[PDB]
Amino acid sequence: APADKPQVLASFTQTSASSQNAWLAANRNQSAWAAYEFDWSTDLCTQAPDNPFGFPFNTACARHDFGYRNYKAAGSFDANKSRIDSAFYEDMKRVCTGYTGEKNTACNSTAWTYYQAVKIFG
Ligand SMILES: [Ca+2]
Repeated sequence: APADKPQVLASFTQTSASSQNAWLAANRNQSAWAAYEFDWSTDLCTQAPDNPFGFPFNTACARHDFGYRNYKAAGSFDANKSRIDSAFYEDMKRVCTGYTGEKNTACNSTAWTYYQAVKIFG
């Protein structure tokens, strides 16, 4: 792989919206990154806690699978896990931003439950 693979990988897995956005752009043009042989697979939020209200967390789960699967393959999962989990939480809270009033609170509560689950059983 290219010598700057670690820096690219780090750039796609920060907690900021610009990092999420850089990953989204790459995810939609996977072909441009073939030289890097990233694992782009995801099972979305499979095996996550219940989401009775249906908050749309699939894209957050996808970027979280990207950090886990690619850092595991790089042999540096333990050192980067807590960042990937936090970026997951930040991604979910950006979803919750689109709801206001009571619904915002319900969204944040579901996001915290998702965050806690990967922090403890991830
Ligand atoms: Ca997943």
